[PDB]
Amino acid sequence: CDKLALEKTWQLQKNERLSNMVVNQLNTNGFCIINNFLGSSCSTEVLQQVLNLYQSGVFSNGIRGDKIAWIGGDERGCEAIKYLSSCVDSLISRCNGRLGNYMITGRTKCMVACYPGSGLGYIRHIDNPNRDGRCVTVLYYLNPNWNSQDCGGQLWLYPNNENKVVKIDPIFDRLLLFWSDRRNPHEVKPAYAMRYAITLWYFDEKERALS
Ligand SMILES: [Mn+2]
Repeated sequence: CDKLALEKTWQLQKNERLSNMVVNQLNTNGFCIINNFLGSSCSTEVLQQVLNLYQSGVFSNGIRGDKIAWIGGDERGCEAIKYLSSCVDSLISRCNGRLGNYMITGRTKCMVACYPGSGLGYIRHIDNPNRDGRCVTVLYYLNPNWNSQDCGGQLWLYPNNENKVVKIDPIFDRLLLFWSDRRNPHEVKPAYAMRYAITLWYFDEKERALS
């Protein structure tokens, strides 16, 4: 994994396809899935670093059954997490100006999360119900060979809070983006194996000022 500075022309063109897809799918449907976002070698390095963090005891309790650690990217042993964040930042930067009226110039740290099996999940909720500044939620999933029929842990998304449910498996190297506000209630269904993911929330500068 070459942890983005000197990408090839073919990679730039792929990256433009990705951002155009994100813009069109967020604006049209309120969410967007990208399969195989980083590739297996780089995704494996992200997962290895997440497990090392988890084994070191730095996670803390996150209604919700997750354990979390906030990673800015400059921590020892987190260079692959930093690389992930740089890739998502570049993706969002290519979309800014095209995502609603939002002015996206910043984000949270990476929220590394584990639902440690045991039937744990997160009930239906809205990430940003109260104008807290967060406009786009980004999930990066890290679970190899995950069969949700056995492992549970699907994300159930309710676009536009209507009757339709979208059931999303938390599969390795999958990126998911969705509007953080009341347009996208969602729930993490109970997990029966250790379930790992990283979340980044991107801010709308004008709303984030409020808090
Ligand atoms: Mn959520």
